[PDB]
Amino acid sequence: PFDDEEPPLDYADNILDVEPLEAIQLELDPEEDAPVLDWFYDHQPLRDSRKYVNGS
Amino acid sequence: KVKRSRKAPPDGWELIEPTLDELDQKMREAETEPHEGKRKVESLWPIFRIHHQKTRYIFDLFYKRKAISRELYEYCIKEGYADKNLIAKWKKQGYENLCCLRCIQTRDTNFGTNCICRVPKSKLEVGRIIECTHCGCR
Amino acid sequence: VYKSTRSAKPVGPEDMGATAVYELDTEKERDAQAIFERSQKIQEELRGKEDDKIYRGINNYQRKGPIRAPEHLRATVRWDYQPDICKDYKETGFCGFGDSCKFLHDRSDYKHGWQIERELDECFICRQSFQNPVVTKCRHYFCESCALQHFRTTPRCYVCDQQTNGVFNP
Amino acid sequence: SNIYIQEPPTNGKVLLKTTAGDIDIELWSKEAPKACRNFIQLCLEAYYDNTIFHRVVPGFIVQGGDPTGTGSGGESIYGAPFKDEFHSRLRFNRRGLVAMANAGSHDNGSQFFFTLGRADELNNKHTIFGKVTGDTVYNMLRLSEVDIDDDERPHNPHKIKSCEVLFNPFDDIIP
RNA sequence: UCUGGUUUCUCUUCAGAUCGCAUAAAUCUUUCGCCUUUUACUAAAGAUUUCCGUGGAGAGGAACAACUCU
RNA sequence: AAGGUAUGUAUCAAGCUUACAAG
Ligand SMILES: [Mg+2]
Ligand SMILES: [Zn+2]
Ligand SMILES: [Zn+2]
Ligand SMILES: [Zn+2]
Ligand SMILES: [Zn+2]
Repeated sequence: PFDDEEPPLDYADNILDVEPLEAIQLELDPEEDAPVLDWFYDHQPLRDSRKYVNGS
Repeated sequence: KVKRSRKAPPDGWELIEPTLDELDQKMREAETEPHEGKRKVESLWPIFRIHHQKTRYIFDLFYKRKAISRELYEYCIKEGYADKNLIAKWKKQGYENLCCLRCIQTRDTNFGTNCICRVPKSKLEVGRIIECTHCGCR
Repeated sequence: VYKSTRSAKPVGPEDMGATAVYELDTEKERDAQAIFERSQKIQEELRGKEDDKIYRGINNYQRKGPIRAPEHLRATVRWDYQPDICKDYKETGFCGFGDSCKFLHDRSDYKHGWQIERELDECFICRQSFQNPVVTKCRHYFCESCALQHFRTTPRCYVCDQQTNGVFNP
Repeated sequence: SNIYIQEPPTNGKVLLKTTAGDIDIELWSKEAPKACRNFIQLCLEAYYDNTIFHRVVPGFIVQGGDPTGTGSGGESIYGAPFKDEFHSRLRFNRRGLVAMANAGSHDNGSQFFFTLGRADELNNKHTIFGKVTGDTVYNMLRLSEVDIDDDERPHNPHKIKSCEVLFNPFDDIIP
């Protein structure tokens, strides 16, 4: 997706302040997907919550 | 600018946002400018300097002044506008005018010691105007 | 003067070419894979029909062929600079391998591509004013009285000692 | 395809009507913010009306934005001259590029220039802030007439008769 | 009334377990298969390693640790 | 990929190398 003789794009002045577009993110509704709703699309989903996961 | 928490952040973020926008613009200028003339490692002192002043602005704005609440303070840390680590070394007793975390790492140094930025100037020898080679000065 | 369309939308594609399509061959609906697919399909639909002779087309009387290119891939191109030329038969006229030599047997020393690239980047006797500049037999224009005094010196010329033979002209 | 546009996308366009025709310069506002703010601010002031193109090096550049017409008069909307804003994907590889004109250090004013060809000697020396939308690059190739009379400045240089702002990002007022 | 500790970071050996609810590459020894010779190879067996990871253990802190299991 | 367009000498810079011991 990039031509030759083009140095690979320099992440400071090129896409640092560019916001990303949108992820895939299938929309979950409440009243059926109520438990998983707060955390289901999160990098590690339950990470800082001692009730459901080990720890960090 | 990337915010990475989709939060619509709490209050009062609107009164620190022009300040933090100014510090980010100065950090882009202190990140982008060339390295000719600036010798080898004095061209990387200013990013530690402005990182220090950004973390210190949120530091004395929260613990000292008690203007910002706890939630927005934890927000500014968890986004990236502060160190989680360097305020934890600012809270400890003997050192809260600290330069940055490289003068505490005792195995960055070859002799197993802390850098001469972290020496009480009153009890060093009188005239030597040494600047720390890592962090920038004392 | 080319008048502009005067709209604020910029000049080119929105994706900035990130779906560039490689459309250098026959397009998808007219491609020979699609014609084969049409023939396959219509031979599948007419099966209970037995020679109703409505003819349908050439092929359909009863994915190989020219194969379709991936539209989403520019091919990585090099230059094959290294020519296959017998160095011998180019500069001598004799290869010891005869016609068994694996190279070309060419004798043309036309330039290569890279060579074209790296050229592509780059009076007078008395030394006075001409006081009657006057001539002799053989083009010798001298000043007049100065060449008379020259004849008083030597009867032949000054430029190449040619025989003036008394002849002196303007 | 295989052609690869190879430069960042634009935002904000200014149509600019000189006596050689209409030129629609579209700006890299994000990639060079202070210079594009300067240029739309001055075009919004109508600073550049009756300003001539006082230097043509045909094949290399054509300069403008001097309302005194000698090659030194430029007054930014910052008061002092401002900083150069380079970018690794904005280089002088082609015609149609528009760049502020510098005299050494961070000295950028109103005086800007079009390119007319390849200008690799100017890389990391001038702030590219806009390209020219095609079918109107020929109107600024009208600006390169071999009439130069000197090393610069031909007989009747083209003057900027108006300057529109077809799209205005980052809110402003004139003076 | 007294008893009183989960996280996170580094080391410390033991691993006998689907250490891994899946699964790489190498070396050697033989049989294959393409083969002209050699590395690139083939696809089966045997025995070995490397590598990406994990399990239980001693120690040092720091992280609310004083909330309180006990 | 090698197996073919040889290699072996004599003068002329950047590449790379320490930025040192020193009356
Ligand atoms: Mg052999
Ligand atoms: Zn310090
Ligand atoms: Zn420091
Ligand atoms: Zn120091
Ligand atoms: Zn031959």
